[PDB]
Amino acid sequence: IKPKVIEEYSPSNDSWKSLMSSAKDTPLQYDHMNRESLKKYFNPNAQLIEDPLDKPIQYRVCEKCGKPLALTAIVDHLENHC
Amino acid sequence: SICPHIQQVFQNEKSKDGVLKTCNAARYILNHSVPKEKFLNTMKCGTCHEINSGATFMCLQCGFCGCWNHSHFLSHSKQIGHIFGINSNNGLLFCFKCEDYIGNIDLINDAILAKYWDDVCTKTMVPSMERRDGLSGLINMGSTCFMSSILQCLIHNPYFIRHSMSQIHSNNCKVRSPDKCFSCALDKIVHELYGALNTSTNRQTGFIYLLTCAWKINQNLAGYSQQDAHEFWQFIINQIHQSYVLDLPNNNKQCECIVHTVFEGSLESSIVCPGCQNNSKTTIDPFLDLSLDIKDKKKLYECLDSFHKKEQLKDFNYHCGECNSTQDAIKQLGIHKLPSVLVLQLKRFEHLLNGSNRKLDDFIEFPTYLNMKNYCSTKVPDIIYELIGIVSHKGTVNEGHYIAFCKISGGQWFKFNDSMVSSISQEEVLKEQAYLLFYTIRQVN
Amino acid sequence: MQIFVKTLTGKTITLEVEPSDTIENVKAKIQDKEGIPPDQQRLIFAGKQLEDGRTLSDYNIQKESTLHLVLRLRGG
Amino acid sequence: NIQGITKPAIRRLARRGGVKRISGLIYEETRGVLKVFLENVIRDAVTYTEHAKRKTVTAMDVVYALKRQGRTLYGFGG
Amino acid sequence: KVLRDNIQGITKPAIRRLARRGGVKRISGLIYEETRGVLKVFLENVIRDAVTYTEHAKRKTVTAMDVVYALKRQGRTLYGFGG
Amino acid sequence: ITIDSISNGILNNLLTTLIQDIVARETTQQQLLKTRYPDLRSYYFDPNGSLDINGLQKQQESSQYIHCENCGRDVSANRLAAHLQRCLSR
Amino acid sequence: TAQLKSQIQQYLVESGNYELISNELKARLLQEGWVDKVKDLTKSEMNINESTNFTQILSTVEPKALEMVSDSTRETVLKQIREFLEEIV
Amino acid sequence: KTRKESYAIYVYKVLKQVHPDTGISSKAMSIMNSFVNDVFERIAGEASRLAHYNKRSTITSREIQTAVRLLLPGELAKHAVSEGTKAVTKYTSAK
Amino acid sequence: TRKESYAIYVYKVLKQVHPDTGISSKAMSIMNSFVNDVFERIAGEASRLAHYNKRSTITSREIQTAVRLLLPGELAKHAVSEGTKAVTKYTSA
Amino acid sequence: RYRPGTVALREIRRYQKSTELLIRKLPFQRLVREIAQDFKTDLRFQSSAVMALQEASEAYLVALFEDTNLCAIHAKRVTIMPKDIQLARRIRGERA
Amino acid sequence: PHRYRPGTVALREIRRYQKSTELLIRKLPFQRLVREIAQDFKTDLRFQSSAVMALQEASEAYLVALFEDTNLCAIHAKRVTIMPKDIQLARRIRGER
Amino acid sequence: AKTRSSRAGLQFPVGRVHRLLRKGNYAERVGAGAPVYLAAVLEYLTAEILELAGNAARDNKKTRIIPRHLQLAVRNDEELNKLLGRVTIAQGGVLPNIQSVLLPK
Amino acid sequence: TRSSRAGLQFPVGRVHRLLRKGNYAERVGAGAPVYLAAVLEYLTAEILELAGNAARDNKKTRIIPRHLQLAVRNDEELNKLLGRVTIAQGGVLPNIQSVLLPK
DNA sequence: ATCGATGTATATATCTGACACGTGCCTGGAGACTAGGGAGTAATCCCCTTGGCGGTTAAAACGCGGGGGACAGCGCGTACGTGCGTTTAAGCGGTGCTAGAGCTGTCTACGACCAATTGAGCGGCCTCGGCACCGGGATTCTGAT
DNA sequence: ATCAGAATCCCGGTGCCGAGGCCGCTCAATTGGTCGTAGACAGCTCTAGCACCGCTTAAACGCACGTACGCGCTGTCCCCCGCGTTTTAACCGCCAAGGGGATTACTCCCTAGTCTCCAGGCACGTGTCAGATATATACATCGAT
Ligand SMILES: [Zn+2]
Ligand SMILES: [Zn+2]
Ligand SMILES: [Zn+2]
Ligand SMILES: [Zn+2]
Ligand SMILES: [Zn+2]
Ligand SMILES: [Zn+2]
Ligand SMILES: [Zn+2]
Ligand SMILES: [Zn+2]
Repeated sequence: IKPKVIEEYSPSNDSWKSLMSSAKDTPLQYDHMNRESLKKYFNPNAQLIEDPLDKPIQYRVCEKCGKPLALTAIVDHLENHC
Repeated sequence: SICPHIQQVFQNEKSKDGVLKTCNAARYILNHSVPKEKFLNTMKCGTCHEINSGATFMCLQCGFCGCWNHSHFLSHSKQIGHIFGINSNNGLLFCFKCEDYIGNIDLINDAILAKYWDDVCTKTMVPSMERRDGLSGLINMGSTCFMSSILQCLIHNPYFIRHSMSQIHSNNCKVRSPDKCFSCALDKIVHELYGALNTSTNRQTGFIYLLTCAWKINQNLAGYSQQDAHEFWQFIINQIHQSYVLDLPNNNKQCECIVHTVFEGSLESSIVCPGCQNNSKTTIDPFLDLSLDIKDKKKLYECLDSFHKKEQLKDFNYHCGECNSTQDAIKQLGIHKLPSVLVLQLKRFEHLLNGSNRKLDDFIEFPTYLNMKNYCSTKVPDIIYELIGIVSHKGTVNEGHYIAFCKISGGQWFKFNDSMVSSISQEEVLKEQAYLLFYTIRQVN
Repeated sequence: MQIFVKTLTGKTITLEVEPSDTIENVKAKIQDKEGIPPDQQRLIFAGKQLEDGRTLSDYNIQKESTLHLVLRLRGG
Repeated sequence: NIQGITKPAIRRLARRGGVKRISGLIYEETRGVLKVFLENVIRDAVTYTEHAKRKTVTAMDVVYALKRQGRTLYGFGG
Repeated sequence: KVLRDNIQGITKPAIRRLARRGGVKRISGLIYEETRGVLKVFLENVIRDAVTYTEHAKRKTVTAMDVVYALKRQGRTLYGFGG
Repeated sequence: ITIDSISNGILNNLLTTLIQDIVARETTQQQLLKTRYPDLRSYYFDPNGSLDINGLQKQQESSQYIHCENCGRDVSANRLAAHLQRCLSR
Repeated sequence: TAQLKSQIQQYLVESGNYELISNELKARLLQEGWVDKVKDLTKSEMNINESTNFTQILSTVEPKALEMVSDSTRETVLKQIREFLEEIV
Repeated sequence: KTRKESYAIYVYKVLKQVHPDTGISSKAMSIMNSFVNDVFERIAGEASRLAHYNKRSTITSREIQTAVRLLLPGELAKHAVSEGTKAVTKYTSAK
Repeated sequence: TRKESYAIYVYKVLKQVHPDTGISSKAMSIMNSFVNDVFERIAGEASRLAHYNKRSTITSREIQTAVRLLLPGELAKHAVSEGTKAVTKYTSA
Repeated sequence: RYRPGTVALREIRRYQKSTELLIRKLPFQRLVREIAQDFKTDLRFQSSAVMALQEASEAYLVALFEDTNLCAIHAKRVTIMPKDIQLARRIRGERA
Repeated sequence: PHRYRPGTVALREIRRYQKSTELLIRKLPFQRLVREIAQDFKTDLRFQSSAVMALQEASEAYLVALFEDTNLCAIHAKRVTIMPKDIQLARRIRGER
Repeated sequence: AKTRSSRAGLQFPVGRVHRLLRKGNYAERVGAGAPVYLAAVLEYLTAEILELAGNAARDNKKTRIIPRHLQLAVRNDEELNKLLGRVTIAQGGVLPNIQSVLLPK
Repeated sequence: TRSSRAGLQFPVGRVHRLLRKGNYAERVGAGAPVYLAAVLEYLTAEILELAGNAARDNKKTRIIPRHLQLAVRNDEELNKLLGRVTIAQGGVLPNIQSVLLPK
């Protein structure tokens, strides 16, 4: 082996909880979507959903209005919109 | 049966709140992790430190990670007793003593709303069996065969579903009238197909309001006469942009509506003069769709290559400054920015000398996956699309019928007729005369 | 100024247009070179169909633009 | 005979048309007009019946006679 | 080339002579507009009929037989042009 | 040691990772289907193409009738486009 | 030694080659519908086995999916990673 | 007994399609039958006259369309032509 | 090409009636159009009568009743007399 | 006692609201038979034929009365005259 | 100087125009009006002179009949001068709308 | 006599009338006495019209017949006027009719 | 049958037979009877709609000839088409001139 | 009444272009014989039409009177009739030619005819409820004060 | 402005017969198949519709001046309308009676068809005088005296 990898590149005791501070400042990261190609060939305000056809539509139905509500919009509709 | 090991920990409140708090943080880490440290911290084993040696599971209580191929994380449960591991590839929970994932508990699947979990079980409900996909036809009230086909692809459009189910328009609309705004009428249709009207003439009331609204702006597109389907597409998507600027609280070229943020692209034109090859003045023109000719062609790549094929201007007055001579430059169209969903229109019509027109009934080959690396303006990586919608027309240039073909989650295709909804194989739709195509973003390398 | 219009066969043409002109002017310019009646001609620019009675300067159409000439396909 | 169309019938027919005041010779005028019209229509019907090689005038004969004169009437099996 | 203002081609003395042929002795000054309107309506009707007959014939020239048929259908049969 | 031996292990590491990714997502989706819907049945597939997803033929038109909300009249399906051109223009 | 395979994987992500080899692997398989064929296999497994056991299904599909990877997809990626390993060895 | 034809069933079906809770008498039925027969014979005569003027022994849909356009006023003829074209489309879709 | 008319017959009739009177081309076309119109009217009347009587053929009786219904009293009577005389002269030969 | 003109308008309204036949059937049938006796003797007649004849005659008379009323109104008068009927029949083209 | 009384020249022109049979309306303006009216239904049309002459003859005959009916109505109205209401009544009685 | 027109003693072509009746799609079968009857009726009508036209032309001291003579002849008779009440003749003109009320005293 | 193939109610076979036996031409096209049946169906549907409206305006369930006469005379295009057509038991429109009205 | 003048009817030379007549050739009309299906005729049934009788009742007929409507007669001032100067658009003689009307050779795909059949369309019955009839009260005009 | 007096609409109740559904019925539209030609298509030929100009000229336009009648107003005579009283035959319901319209089966004869052959009528060309055109002359007729 060549020591060039050891010079400047360089069971453990680290934990996955140590990356909590670093996870609170980086934007949404995708699996097979490169971020460099986004600003290079796509629009900055373009909505992106990775593999939308993998699972069916996850939603719930209200009891009073019966509106199909997204998971993130459940609490907002029940307060001042139901 | 339900996993009894995860049911035993459910008996305690603080223990159940503790495991539900860490998975929401664990899933928040995987969504905001750099790919470099992702393999070194979330996909690196603790015993052999092999990268992606099977399913790498992160520990629930500590920072140990073990591989699947050598039972390194399984030994962590056989020695310490941690049988609940989260796979860094999908974020699911696996049980070792049950040898199976936990995919029958909506609590862990909706752990992001665990703080209000007591309310969702009372005021909300799960969708029904027959209305879990919204598969329902639209009764043809006349010559509306072209209208119902355009709405069918928008019903199963994942970008339109997320925008409609989020209640963005309803919470920001000023008039909130279904018989006046197009967005308010579309929300009634998705509520009639995906939900249930409180409390067979069923699942068809919301479609009537769309005819009433369209009659107030343009009575010609009210379905009473046979019209073009592509003209109806650009008509309805423009009114959604007009209703968004109306709901604004108070200058910018690019809009923030659901159409401008999804289907809006930009073209690039170059006029290459053969004098010094320093041309030209770049002009960027946005677009929403692409019209491609199919004359003397058989594949989808052949029609797209002709669009990117260079052409020489023969009726263009030109005066260059590089070579300083009147020359016939070369015109070339390039793609500057690609939209998330690419729609392609095929000109299945030709012009004759006597003024009449003829429909092009030549079959055009098209694959389920389309690579767009050979049509970029400014090497390039691999960019792949996926076909999700096919609109087929059968008839003449002034008389025919429209039948749409759309695919839903799971890779299952369907035949979307006026009042006949039925399944169909994947190889059958690849042989029909496709008039409109729908390609969404899948993967960028 | 001069702009570009894509025909049905994929070939592009050039027409001398002024910003103060309306769409009724270019509908005649395409006719004297092709003979296609203007009622069947559909002019699409930036995904928006050009309406009658409006100039090109209102649609933010600039110099050396590219238009799209397509026809109708009725059904029902 | 021709006096079957009395004064009150003509007065009612004029009231239906909107006439407010009637003269004294209008009765004889409408009598003559109706006589001429009935003569023409009956001549047409009799010609049709004689060509039909029958002795009884039917409703179809009157319908054809009215259609010939540009007076097509609906409601009699025409 | 588009035509315009040809409706005024029917001058006052033309309508005057047309009324003299019919036996009119005294004419008012408000008859010309009504005559022009009636003539325009009649011409529009007969021209629509003739254009329809010509379009059904898949031709681009209006002959005399089409005008004769259009006049015959409107109860205005005219002799002196064959058919 | 050889070069080709280690490359096979590297490829085998990425192969099992993507294989285990696909099957893990399919087993959980099916697990939720039968749990939430114990009487769930698949859509009917017609090899001839004469039945819908429920195994029924296309109903005749206009055998059905729609109740209008503007005038309260029970107008047929095919005549609905002609009715809306006169009730709404009042 | 056991630390040999760790160093090659350590430098591979540091040099940035580890992400691209994963991108081209998913690219060629998705362009030929290989992901679709393996998804047809798993849904058929639940029909014959009538079980949702992960280890029971994975013991069947994982050895089976190995041979359906065509030699055209294999010979290209191995040829490309040899250009990447010999950069340091 | 003579098996004569009529149009009561079709007129009643159309009436029930456009007005479910509405009856009709026999006099109105006879009037509608006579009107239908008159329109039919008028359109047939116009088609025959056009066929004889054009020296053609075939009656296609173009002759019928031109006849209904000539016989009916503008908007009514346009609506009838649209209905006829829709019916022809529905007939040519299947077989 | 060829084109049929009734110019020579009307000319012969005029010479048998007025042997010293000419005729212009416009009057000839007017007479031709009049004869064609009368022929069409009589043929249509005969067809309507045959369809009303449910007959597949047309005899002299249909033409007789048609000219009776079309022409006024004296004219129709004279035409019927002339037609009967012509039919008798043709049958005797 | 009512003033002249009110009963006339009342009868006009009552006869415009009604649709029955203002002429009795037996004298009309007798007149029709007497007229038809001249053309041919020993002729039978159906009831529907007489009804259609009466309907057509009443419609024609109503139309002629309406035209006469219009002519008399244009003539700056209120009472109809036989000259109005003559002018109406002349303009209609029926009269020679 | 000599001066005729009103009404003599009118009767003289009436007799002159009732004796002759020539076309009172000239060719070019009527032809241009017919072409302008026909331009609205379909553009790029050609017409024969015989059709234009037949249309002119028919229009002149119709106008002569209308003027005769208007004169009859004006005479019945105890007047001599014709008015637009006379033409309106003539078209109402004729059944023209 | 070889021609059917000479056997009946007429001037109009019986064969042409028979061919026009058989080709005019008026009926299925055609009789034998109908063409002779129609030819005789047409001959009588044309003879009457030509008599009136010759009288009108002799009243004007002219050798030939103009459409004005035909117009005068049709407008002078009553039966022909009633038969051709809706027929317009080109270059025919109007009748020399002047009302009595318009004439001066 | 054939009427179901076009989605109509009028019989196509009877119309085709009437066109064959009508002696209007030598041969009859295939698309002409469907077009004629569609036109006739639209016409009778319009007439029946107007008659039902006129009957609902008078609070009745069965259509009388008076309703038909009123519906025909109230329309402009139908009045222009059926100008020379009379209806038995039809009646006249309730029209009163302005000059005949009192002070 | 008489006189002037003004457009109108009529005689006469004459030039010409539309009308009358000779000629050739082609195809639709004339001769002759046959099959076969529509039509005239003998016979029979019944129901659809015609004729007569009893009553009673709304419509028809005749007379009073009267007031509003039809009609004769005068004022007038404005819109139409008539004539003359101005010119402007209408009308005749050719000018070039090309897009569209018209005739011809060629292939075929759409329409007519035919055998079986069966089910959608037609004749007969039947009950009822939407409609016809009637009595009573409230409602809405209308004329004299 | 007010109010007594008829006219008329609406409500409630009672009664009835035509229509929508029904059952049995049967015959013409439907299906599969074949053979035939009117019509779509492409190609070539020719011809008159149209812009063009140039020149000539009668009719359209505007302006002055005069006049007579459509309308308004007044007044003056009279004749249909409203109402009351007397007459009457239309209609209703019923009962006789017959003969002409509708239906079925028989024969039979005439005409659509096919093959063959010829001259009547078509365009084409050419000669020719009836009437339009222009000039001059006699005159019926209309306005002011
Ligand atoms: Zn809610
Ligand atoms: Zn642990
Ligand atoms: Zn490991
Ligand atoms: Zn377990
Ligand atoms: Zn809204
Ligand atoms: Zn926008
Ligand atoms: Zn250069
Ligand atoms: Zn409504």
